[PDB]
Amino acid sequence: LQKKIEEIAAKYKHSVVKKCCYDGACVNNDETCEQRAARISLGPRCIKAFTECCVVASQLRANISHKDMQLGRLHMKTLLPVSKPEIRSYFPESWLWEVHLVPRRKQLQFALPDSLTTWEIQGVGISNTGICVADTVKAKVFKDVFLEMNIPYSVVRGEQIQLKGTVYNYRTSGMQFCVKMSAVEGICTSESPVIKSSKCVRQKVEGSSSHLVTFTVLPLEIGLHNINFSLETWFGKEILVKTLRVVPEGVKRESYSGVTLDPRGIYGTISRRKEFPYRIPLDLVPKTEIKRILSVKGLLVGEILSAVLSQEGINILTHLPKGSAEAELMSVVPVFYVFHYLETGNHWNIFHSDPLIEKQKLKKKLKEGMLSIMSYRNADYSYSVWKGGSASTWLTAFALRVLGQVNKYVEQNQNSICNSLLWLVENYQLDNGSFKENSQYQPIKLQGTLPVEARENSLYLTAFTVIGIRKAFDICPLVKIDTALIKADNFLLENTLPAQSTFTLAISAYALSLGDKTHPQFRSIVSALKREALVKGNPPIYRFWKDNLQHKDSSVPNTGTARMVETTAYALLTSLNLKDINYVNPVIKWLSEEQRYGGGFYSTQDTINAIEGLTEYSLLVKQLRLSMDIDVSYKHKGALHNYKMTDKNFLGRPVEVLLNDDLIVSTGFGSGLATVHVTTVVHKTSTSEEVCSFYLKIDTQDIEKRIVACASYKPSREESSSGSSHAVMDISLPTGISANEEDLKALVEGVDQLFTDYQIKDGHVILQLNSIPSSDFLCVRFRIFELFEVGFLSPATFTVYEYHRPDKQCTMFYSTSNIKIQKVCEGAACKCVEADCGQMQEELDLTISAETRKQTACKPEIAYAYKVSITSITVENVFVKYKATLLDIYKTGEAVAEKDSEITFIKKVTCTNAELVKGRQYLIMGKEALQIKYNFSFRYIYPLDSLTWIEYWPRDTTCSSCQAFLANLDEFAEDIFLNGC
Amino acid sequence: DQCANVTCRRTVDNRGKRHIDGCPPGCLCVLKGPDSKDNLDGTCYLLAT
Amino acid sequence: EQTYVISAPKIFRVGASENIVIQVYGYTEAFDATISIKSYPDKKFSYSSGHVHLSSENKFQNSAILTIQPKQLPGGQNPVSYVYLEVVSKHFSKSKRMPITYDNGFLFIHTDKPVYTPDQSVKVRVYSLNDDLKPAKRETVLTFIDPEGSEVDMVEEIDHIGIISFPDFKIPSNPRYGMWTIKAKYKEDFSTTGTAYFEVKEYVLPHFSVSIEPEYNFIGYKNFKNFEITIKARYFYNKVVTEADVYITFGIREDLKDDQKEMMQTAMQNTMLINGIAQVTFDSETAVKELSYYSLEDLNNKYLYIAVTVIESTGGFSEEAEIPGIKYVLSPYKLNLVATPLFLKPGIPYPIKVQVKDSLDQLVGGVPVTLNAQTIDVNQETSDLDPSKSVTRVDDGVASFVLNLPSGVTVLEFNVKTDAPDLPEENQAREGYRAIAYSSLSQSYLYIDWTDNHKALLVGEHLNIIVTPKSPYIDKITHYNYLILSKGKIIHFGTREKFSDASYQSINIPVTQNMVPSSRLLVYYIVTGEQTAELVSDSVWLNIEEKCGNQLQVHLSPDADAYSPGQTVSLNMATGMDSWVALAAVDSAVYGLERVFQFLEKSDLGCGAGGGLNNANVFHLAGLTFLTNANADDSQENDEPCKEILR
Amino acid sequence: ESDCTGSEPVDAFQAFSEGKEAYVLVRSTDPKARDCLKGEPAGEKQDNTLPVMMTFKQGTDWASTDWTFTLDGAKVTATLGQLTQNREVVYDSQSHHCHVDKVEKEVPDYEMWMLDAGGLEVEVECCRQKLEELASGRNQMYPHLKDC
Ligand SMILES: *[C@@H]1O[C@H](CO)[C@@H](O[C@@H]2O[C@H](CO)[C@@H](O)[C@H](O)[C@H]2NC(C)=O)[C@H](O)[C@H]1NC(C)=O
Repeated sequence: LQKKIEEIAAKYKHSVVKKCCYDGACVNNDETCEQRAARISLGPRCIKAFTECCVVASQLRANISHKDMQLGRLHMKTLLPVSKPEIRSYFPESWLWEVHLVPRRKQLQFALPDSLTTWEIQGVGISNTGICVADTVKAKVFKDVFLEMNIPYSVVRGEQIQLKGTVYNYRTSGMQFCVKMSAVEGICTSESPVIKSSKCVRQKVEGSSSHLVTFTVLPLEIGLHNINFSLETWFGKEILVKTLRVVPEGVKRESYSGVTLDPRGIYGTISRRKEFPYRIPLDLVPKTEIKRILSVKGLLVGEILSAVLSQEGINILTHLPKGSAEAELMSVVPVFYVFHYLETGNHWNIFHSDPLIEKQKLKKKLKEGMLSIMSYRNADYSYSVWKGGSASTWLTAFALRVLGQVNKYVEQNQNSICNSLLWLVENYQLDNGSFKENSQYQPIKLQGTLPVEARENSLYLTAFTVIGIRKAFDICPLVKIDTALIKADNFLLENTLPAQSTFTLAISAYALSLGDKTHPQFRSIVSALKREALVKGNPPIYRFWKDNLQHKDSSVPNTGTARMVETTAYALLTSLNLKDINYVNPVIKWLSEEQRYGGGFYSTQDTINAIEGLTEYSLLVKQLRLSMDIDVSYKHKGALHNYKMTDKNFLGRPVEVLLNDDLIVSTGFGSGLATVHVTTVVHKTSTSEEVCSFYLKIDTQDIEKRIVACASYKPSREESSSGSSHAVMDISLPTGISANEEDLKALVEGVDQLFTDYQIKDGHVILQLNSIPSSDFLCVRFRIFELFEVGFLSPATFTVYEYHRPDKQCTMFYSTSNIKIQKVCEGAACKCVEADCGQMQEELDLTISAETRKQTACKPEIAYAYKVSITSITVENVFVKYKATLLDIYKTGEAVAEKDSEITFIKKVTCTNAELVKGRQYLIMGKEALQIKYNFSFRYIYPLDSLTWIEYWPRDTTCSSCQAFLANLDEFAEDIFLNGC
Repeated sequence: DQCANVTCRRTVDNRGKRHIDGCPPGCLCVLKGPDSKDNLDGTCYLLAT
Repeated sequence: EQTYVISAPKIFRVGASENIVIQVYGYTEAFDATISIKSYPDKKFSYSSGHVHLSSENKFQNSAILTIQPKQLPGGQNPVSYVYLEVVSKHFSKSKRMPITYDNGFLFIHTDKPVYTPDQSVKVRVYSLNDDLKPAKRETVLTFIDPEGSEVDMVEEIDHIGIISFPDFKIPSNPRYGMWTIKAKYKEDFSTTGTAYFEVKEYVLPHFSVSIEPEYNFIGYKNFKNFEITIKARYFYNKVVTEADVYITFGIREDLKDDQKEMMQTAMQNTMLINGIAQVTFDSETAVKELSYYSLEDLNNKYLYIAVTVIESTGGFSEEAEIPGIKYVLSPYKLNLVATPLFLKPGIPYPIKVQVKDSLDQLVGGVPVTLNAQTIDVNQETSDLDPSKSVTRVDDGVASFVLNLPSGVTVLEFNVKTDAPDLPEENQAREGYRAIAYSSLSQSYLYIDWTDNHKALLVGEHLNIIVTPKSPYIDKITHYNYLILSKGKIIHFGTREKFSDASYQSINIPVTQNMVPSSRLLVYYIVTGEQTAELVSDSVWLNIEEKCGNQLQVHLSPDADAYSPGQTVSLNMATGMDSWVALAAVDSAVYGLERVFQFLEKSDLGCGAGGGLNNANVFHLAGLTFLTNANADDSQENDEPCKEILR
Repeated sequence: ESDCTGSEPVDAFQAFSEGKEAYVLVRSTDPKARDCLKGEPAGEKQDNTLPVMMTFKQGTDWASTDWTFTLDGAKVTATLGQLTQNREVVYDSQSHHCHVDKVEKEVPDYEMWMLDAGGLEVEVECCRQKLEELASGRNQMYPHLKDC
């Protein structure tokens, strides 16, 4: 067994291709050796080494012992790999890094940082007598007994969480202590406050060890809630302030609405008012508020300006994960365009402080952003999409674009730019002028058959590379790459028409717009692009482009997508390069309103090209004076507030819209051009009415618990079976579930990688991928373990989508726990689950005194109150819906519902004592409702919570003594409507 | 033709400066290899107008 | 007979104030002399010049400080490498070709920590001194090189006070991991460079803590058959790991800088971690029978790399640990000479001071040392001396010897060994040395030595040197002459009256702050008459206490063994004179560094403990060039400074 | 450019995208044309009739009135309560992105409708030519340019 492996290592000890043998021998109980080698790309030799070592390792692992397996992992794991720089300890930031003029004597006082650290203070004196390294003085900040608590990132409302902690005792002698918890209102604890924070149960920590701490809580309210933890000992008392983040059930869904304010109609029709209506979505989680933020910025570029200049973050595409070099470049896109606006238009006076210091800061942030991409650069000055992966023509072109634009304000290394350009034109430009891709990275999915898809992708890549080379040409103006530009421009000229998609037509048009704008074929291409224009209005208020050609698809999209904004952006930039000012105003209005709070758009490419279009347009047209009185108010409610927008301040902070009324943004006679964006955030219980571009399936298994999450691509119309483009599999983990990071590492780090990048961020396992197949399923498999105990575990979500087409997606719910049944909660240890949901009255309870049934109905808090008959039961995810018939109405405070119309009720599934039987009648009285627009009519849905009075109501009178029961019931029912309390 | 195939070279004088030579006029030197090595060699590229 | 001696540093340093000494002899009437640094070889341009007056009031000795201005030198293609040193007077005019270097000053790059993790910020400043150890006030350029050799950022800053603060370098969120280099340089005029390193490592969350404790830090002959190793491991919540699987692999390593190692798949012994602690024993001999080696005579100064993997049994989690290298030590002692020039003066007792240190380079006391020696005279007749024995002084670590050799001896091949009562003959320390006789055509020799060197010279004390010459023409020598050098500059010079009523005479030298941390003394007399004047010289190296010119001291009030978090505390800084002070506060765990006084005396152009094969070599090994009408026969191509020899 | 001949024969239900899309009034010779007039389907196709919800703006107040359309080939008999209105779609673009209505009265007015979602610009321009031909010099109102 040892020799059988000594031969393997010795065979590949000095082989050039040695790792392929190594990660070939790695364990993979889910795929055969040939299936794993089928993904190998690093060449033919690597496939055979991988296959050999895989087969031999699998044969040796038959009926092994744990010691034999581990010893084998020792033999392989040492001779073949090299090394990797990494560290197991964190070191805090240093401090006191200052210089002082010491007149022979100077004392300075401060406060030691909050840390358990042996600090080392070092002084170095400089004078006309030379240098003096003082004796290093030590200062150990140390605590001998202290508590720490592990609070999870988020917790779903209703979940019973076990909060784990530890008290550390570094003293050599044990001691007594007690930890107590601070009761906050929304956080339901099983015990009760004494005087008001928990109870002190005295325990003992042994010397030089620790003791465990646990607190079970159940959040009833959503949001960030402060919880304190007190550690008391005979030598003192410490308070640890903590915060629990409570998240709603279901999926977060975010919609956007945009409005442009042109009070004098300079760029189009006058636009002084707009009404953002309050509309409740269909599957809204009950007892959750519809959040929506309002952002009113000063210019077309105002949103990006606020994004960069306000340093509270910020990524304009937070919904997209990091990992690709594209993300690192996109990080510098907004800062660049802000700098380009401020410098080209000379608008540095916007700052009330020193503009030179602000230009300094932006220059520094631009450089800081510029170092981020250095990691993705190879020795030959090519760039790789994935760190350590193969160099990509596509990404090298994009880096050349961003760097080439940035060089204007932060000069770039000419020798580096030259080597990158030459790596492009010397190796990956074909005789016909097109460019070919080296790596397997598929940034975009195009239509057509395999040959037609090939032509389309070749055209796209050639135009993209041409844009990059044009944007970076002035840094290294070589005749060789200009000749390359001529050949590529020729390929574009001859092969663009007849077009196969508006997308490739637009990008080819913009690439050619960067060169000779007088070639006849270019003019033909621009005409064909104009022919596909869509307009809203006549005379058009908006002008935009659909990415599909008209002769292939005549339907007009109702909402924008990334390809729509990107095609429109390329066409806009082409028109700006042609100085076609009459044609762009409705396009600018459309791109401006399609923008999003934060400055970004749908994906990455559309964002950068749209930002460039808006910015270049803003610099090309006259800068108008800015002066508006912008009033935002609710329709049937008070005025929210109003501000006077001027050039002094116009990047005002956003404002949250709390009230449930329709919003109205209006302005009088003004000068300028403002933007008004509203982001609506809701939480939904279902995903059925959403278009799924992926078949998804996900399960948890027991292994000899592991998550297996599979996806498969659903090709659109006329799309080939080759699979998707760059994809993302985002798996939200349930509360308290932790993923095995070794399994994920093993799935990306090897030559047989299944995924191209992974990360764990905020309870999400985010994997990225070059392509998800259409023919079959692709599955990520990784082990999971339970970090802390969670009761009433809320399901999590599994989302996969195309990185550059977030509209091609599919979201599915799953739970890691099988746990049923939910029969009953048994007495006490119960008030927290049944806290915020209804309790059914005692069946045929004759003690209810008819006047207590009326005073409860006439309560001003109780909005509605009437008698219904249940028609259907339904269980949807985490809630239960009851279809009932509205029989007799007894009260209506708010909107009205029709008699004998269908009424829906909803209760949290985790509520047992409100069990309703189909077909029985009930008297139901409660607060509030939801008014939805379904099909073409209204619908009302009523949640079942606390203070919702429900009672079983038989129709006949053969219930023995309940004859009298219905007597008093019909007494109340008779008295309520004849009075009007 | 001119800077078609002539190597160029970057070197260090006793003062620490970097200098490039081997490259005829009207051309640019493109140097391969880690930019921190003082002694680098590359080739000349014809440059444009 | 009238003679003149011009003393200058071996090499001229651009921008440095170079002090040039002139000492003339035989002249009774006063006269002036012009010292000059001009262009080579035409002497058309005068970089600088000074006039010195020589008189009886002056004792016919004077000094002139010249400076090669950097701006006066061309730039780029044909830079200046040499200048002409010229002395002109009524009596003589002599010149010499002097090489120049553009290395002037010191650039110390100080980063707050040596290891960084992503998203951290590197605090960096540069201490910049000129050749005279004063704030350079030159604008400085910093370059950052990533582990792949790419210059990724460059930033220059002007210097006002000698401390240059640079903006912080932000480590990227996903950086290139590995060894980063910072290079400091001056933007103009000079070729001075500074260099620092800092690593960027990827943080990985550890499951538990693993510690390895070897029996000793070195492996001697006693532990060559058995070496105890204790492997402990505990959870980060202060509990010992109950059960785990321990795997240990052993390797042989050449040096710790190179990450190459030769594994030994025979000693892959595996044990069980129980209740936090495991232990193994490594049979060095048996395991190193693999990979050749076989004996303990080999492996000396090589290292033993240790790798340990611990697999906790409950959760199956694994964590690794390593000891980079344990140096195999063949002898517990290492020998080195102290204050003993390897040059013989015929007729003078030759002293040898051996010094014994342990594996930590610490002076070991009470160590017996045996001294053997072979002698070769002019007749090639070899003679084996009788062995002598001393014991290491435990007050200074010194083991002193004095040797009486025949006047005709030319070469002394002496060997020293330790004689420990518990060490085998293999495990003793042994060092060999060769000393050559000073050569003089007039049989004229000079030997200097200053009472004795323990303790080291303290600034403020006095240096009582003894000057013993051996020659004919003894009682016709008029005076002695001396030059005191420190940090590559002639700081003092002069002449003392020779007493006709003694053989030796004490020259007193006040040790000043100018002489910190080391200095060199050259004493010479002139043998005159017919034929040609001859310079008979000797030199010694003076180790002086490392004392700051402007002493800095920092204290913490209140003084306590430990502090509590967030505690308000006062730091007191005290300096001898008004001084700038750069402060830093670093988590000491990063160190698991810099010493300026040693890197500062690289500007000393001298080598060895003093002496020389002849006069010209005495001047050369002291870092001096000289101009003389006396005999100046030097070795070949002796233009570059000496290089300190290694063994 | 191109030829503006589209959708022959004209079917109103086809011109209304089979009741799946909403249309906005962009040109009208009616001097009382409602500002920001948008018609959207308010129900399913039952028999030859079809519910149509009409939204429009009076001053700064949005209003909505329910209507019923009775479709017979190219003719549409719209009605709300007692008020009746006779229309005939006289032109429909090739992709049913815009159409030109003729409303009957003593002085018959002509209207141009287009997809609220937008239309192909060449077809929108064709509908515009048809409306300019029918209006024959009459003053046109632009209900969508009323700050909608
Ligand atoms: C948790 O502890 C914090 C810190 O002591 C409490 O915050 C303070 O509360 C007191 C009144 O109780 C105020 O006077 C202080 O100004 C607060 N300080 C800060 C920094 O906010 C907090 O009240 C505690 N919470 C609970 C639920 O007990």
